[PDB]
Amino acid sequence: LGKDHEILRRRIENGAKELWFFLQSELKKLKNLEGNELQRHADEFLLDLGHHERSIMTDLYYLSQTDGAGDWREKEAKDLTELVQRRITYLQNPKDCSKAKKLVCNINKGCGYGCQLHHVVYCFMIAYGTQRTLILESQNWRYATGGWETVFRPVSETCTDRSGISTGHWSGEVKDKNVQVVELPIVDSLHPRPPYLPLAVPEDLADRLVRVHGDPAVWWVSQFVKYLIRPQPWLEKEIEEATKKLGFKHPVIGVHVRRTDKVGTEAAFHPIEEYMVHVEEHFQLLARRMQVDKKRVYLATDDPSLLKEAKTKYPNYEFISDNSISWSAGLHNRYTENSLRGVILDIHFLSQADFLVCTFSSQVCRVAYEIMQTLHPDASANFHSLDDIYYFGGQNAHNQIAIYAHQPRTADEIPMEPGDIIGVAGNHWDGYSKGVNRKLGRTGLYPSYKVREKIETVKYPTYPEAE
Amino acid sequence: LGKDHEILRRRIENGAKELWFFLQSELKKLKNLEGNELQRHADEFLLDLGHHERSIMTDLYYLSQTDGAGDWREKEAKDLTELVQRRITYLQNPKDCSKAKKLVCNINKGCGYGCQLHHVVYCFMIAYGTQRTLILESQNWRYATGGWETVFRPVSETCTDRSGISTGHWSGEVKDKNVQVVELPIVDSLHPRPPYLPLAVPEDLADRLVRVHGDPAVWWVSQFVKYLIRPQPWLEKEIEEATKKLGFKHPVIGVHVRRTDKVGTEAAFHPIEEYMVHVEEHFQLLARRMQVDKKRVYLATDDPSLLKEAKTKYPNYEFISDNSISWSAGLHNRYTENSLRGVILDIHFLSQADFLVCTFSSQVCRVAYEIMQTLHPDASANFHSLDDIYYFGGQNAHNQIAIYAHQPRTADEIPMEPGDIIGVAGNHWDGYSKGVNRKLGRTGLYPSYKVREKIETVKYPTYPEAE
Ligand SMILES: CC(=O)N[C@@H]1[C@@H](O)[C@H](O[C@@H]2O[C@H](CO[C@H]3O[C@H](CO)[C@@H](O)[C@H](O)[C@@H]3O)[C@@H](O)[C@H](O[C@H]3O[C@H](CO)[C@@H](O)[C@H](O)[C@@H]3O[C@@H]3O[C@H](CO)[C@@H](O)[C@H](O)[C@H]3NC(C)=O)[C@@H]2O)[C@@H](CO)O[C@H]1O
Ligand SMILES: Nc1nc2c(ncn2[C@@H]2O[C@H](COP(=O)(O)OP(=O)(O)O)[C@@H](O)[C@H]2O)c(=O)[nH]1
Ligand SMILES: Nc1nc2c(ncn2[C@@H]2O[C@H](COP(=O)(O)OP(=O)(O)O)[C@@H](O)[C@H]2O)c(=O)[nH]1
Repeated sequence: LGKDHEILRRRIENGAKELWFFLQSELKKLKNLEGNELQRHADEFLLDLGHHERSIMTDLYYLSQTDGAGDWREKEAKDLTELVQRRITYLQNPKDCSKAKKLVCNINKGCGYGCQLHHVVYCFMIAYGTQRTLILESQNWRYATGGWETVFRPVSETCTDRSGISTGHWSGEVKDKNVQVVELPIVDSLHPRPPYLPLAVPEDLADRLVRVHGDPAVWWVSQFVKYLIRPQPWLEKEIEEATKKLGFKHPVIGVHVRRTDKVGTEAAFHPIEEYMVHVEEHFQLLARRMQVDKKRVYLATDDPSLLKEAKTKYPNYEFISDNSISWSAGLHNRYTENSLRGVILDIHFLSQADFLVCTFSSQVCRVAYEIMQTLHPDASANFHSLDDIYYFGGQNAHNQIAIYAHQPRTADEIPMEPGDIIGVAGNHWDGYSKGVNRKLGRTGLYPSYKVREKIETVKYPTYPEAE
Repeated sequence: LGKDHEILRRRIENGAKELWFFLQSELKKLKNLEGNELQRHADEFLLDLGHHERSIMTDLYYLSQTDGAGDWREKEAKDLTELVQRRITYLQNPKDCSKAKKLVCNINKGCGYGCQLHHVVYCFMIAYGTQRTLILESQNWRYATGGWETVFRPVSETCTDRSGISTGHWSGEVKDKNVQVVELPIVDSLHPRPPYLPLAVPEDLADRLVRVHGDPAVWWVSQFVKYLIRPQPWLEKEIEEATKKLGFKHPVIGVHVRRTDKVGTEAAFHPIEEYMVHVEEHFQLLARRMQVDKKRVYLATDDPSLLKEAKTKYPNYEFISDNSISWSAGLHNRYTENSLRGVILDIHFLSQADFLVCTFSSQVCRVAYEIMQTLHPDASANFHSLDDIYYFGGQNAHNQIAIYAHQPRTADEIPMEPGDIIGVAGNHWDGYSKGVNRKLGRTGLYPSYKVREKIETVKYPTYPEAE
């Protein structure tokens, strides 16, 4: 056993104890306070708690690194990426294009870019599970009528032709076993649904993945995103240039303020302070472990009036942003090639950030979060969403398992017994989550710490000839 | 890397987050409450926090065990114990008694048993550091005129004769290099003081000790206590007998309520509820990890009237206590052979307990704490003292090092910069400790989590001839 590992574990153990002493002590005093005097000490209480908590969280990070834990996790996460990408490449490049089995996907989903991109990932996962090579029809793309290869490398190097001796619409893996080319519709109307869907992970990879990653469902998704967004040489250049011109350097926290048409339809308005309290909170955390030259925030928004307001309210923050891209995100100009390349860059610099604050209700932020997973080993915790937790549009039921019994204090809370299956709908970022105890058919609130993630696996193809 | 280790590490990391979310949420609500409504929600808050906190502490225990950590820690602590015990035996048993160098200790220190026993340990440790065999003059012992061998095996099997060609009082290890027999006074008057004192640990053992133990200073002390309290055969039997007769079985929490003459002179009165709130708290922690048939408490006190009061107020508790021993511990009868074996037995069963609640100001509880260290690997945390932190009467200055900067909010608090040496005076068990910033000569309070234990080492004999 490692000496540093033991010293850290004990320091974490003690930090929780001294925190518990501190909580009981100050709360006992708080019960005897009123009005103005109450609020001052309550605020001072929260101030001391923040540092105390971040001190514990810092040691928890150090524990995830000592005695080669960081080095090993980096190596193992590398092999998993290499392994999966190896299989996808093998699958995508058959020797004979005319005789390979193909699954056709059309990009023109009536929605934004992130929603459109996730439809392709959804297509890619099924083709992987069904041992079919992906053919992507991308003409008349609303962001770039030229097609997919306007910005990204083609999904295949040997088989982009869609021909085949038998073609039909999707009817199931078994029924379509003798159809060479299968046309896949969008997931919103898919019938029947196959097992090769989120949030399930490959049977053969689950054990290795959980050992490494804190949310293996996103990593499995991210591997298909990594492959898709292989840039054209000119796109790779534009990224490198924008990086230099914007002064993009670490440490930097990415922020995505989605507004315009999202407000009122799929999400709500969120003031700049709502995002920034978590940025400053995380910057305080980083300062506990490293020298912070400047507090950098890469702002990505479809509200161009925001950047000036952000600079004013936060003078000690260097905001890295391309305000002309924010204008390209406008509604009248959204579906053009220039706006497409703008959001691609915004997502890129968002994913490169050391931390990501946003609303996960927006498809835009979810992509940057997923791409972030391909850049670090187990980057699953490096975010804070203002509303929704992570999901994937069209996923199978996200389920948790109750580990501690809960008795409802109000009618808004549901009771839980250990073993009960809880269908989670989100986290309220206040200690409680909302869901339904499937056992009782009751929907309500419950303590977030009293449940546990139920990881699902699916018997995927392992593509051993890819080695 | 171990799979369970990572799952636990992630759970602990997340559990702290959800606690922080829970804290910020509920505290914001409390700022708008007064009087009865405030205290109701505040007390309900504390209840949720208690369970929430203990869940994290449970995971920390599970983390200290997975992937062979328990087996390895036990083996390494076994080797350390065996090694030290191996070395002590060699020192105490020279072939030629008349020619061996000896350190003579007189047991009749004007104080209680724990203080008297600790005086011998103080004597024993110096004899170890100076490569002298310990000679213990124990006749006219206030507890047993027969001497040390009334209850315990003699410290030596070959050399208990104090004869020697040269004898003199303590003047320092260097000056006494050619004095065969050196008479050691009590630590309260020792001049000059040698380095072989608490809380310093042997140089050659520090690396293995820190890897295993959370407070190696106590473990080093316990090794000399373990050797000393080897029981005479009649005592060894009675120990086994008392176990059966009392129904002593695990799980059990030991409690030591020292009163009578201690109040007003060296400590204060403490109600039974003061002890019992921590028992119930720790039993709830144990209940999270094991089946608890009955809540067992081994009560040890010199107040025999207490057991009735304790049984009354806590009907669902099984109180294991020998009320006649509490009576034998009475003031008029305290210094007799029967009372001696009573406190020896109380200390024994206290050390056997899974947890220890008491006042560390009493020498009695400190012994039970020290003996506990010889029964488990790193049993240093299985306690809660109502007043003093652990100390050893006559120790060199207990020092800590500030690791986080503190700015005084009041005048009662001291400022701290990282690296500052803080001479600690105690822990208030409320988030704050009391001490002196040696750098500034300022004494006051400071957050307990912002400091770190400064471990001290001292070149001690390796005693290779023993292996
Ligand atoms: C050889 C032998 O056994 N000598 C005993 C002698 O040591 C006892 O004195 C007590 O020693 C402890 C420990 O002292 C060490 O650590 C101290 C930390 O400051 C150093 O200053 C010192 O040099 C040693 O390294 C002291 O903590 C005790 O003082 C506490 O209790 C007395 C009352 O008896 C009180 O007046 C003091 O102010 C102090 O109070 C404690 O303070 C802490 C923090 O504020 C509280 O959490 C805790 O509740 C308080 N405890 C109590 C009991 O009030 C002693 O000086 C001596 C015991 O009387 O017996 C000798 O045999
Ligand atoms: N460049 C840029 N474009 C954005 C930003 N926010 C929204 N947009 C545009 O608005 C579209 C929103 O569509 P979508 O990706 O499906 O995600 P949604 O926010 O959940 O509707 C994006 O595709 C962009 O074209 C932003 O921060 N930067
Ligand atoms: N059997 C028994 N004796 C006790 C107990 N508490 C105190 N005594 C007696 O009181 C003495 C106190 O002396 P000492 O060990 O130096 O510790 P201190 O006076 O509490 O600091 C002990 O040695 C016992 O003889 C107890 O709980 N059980």
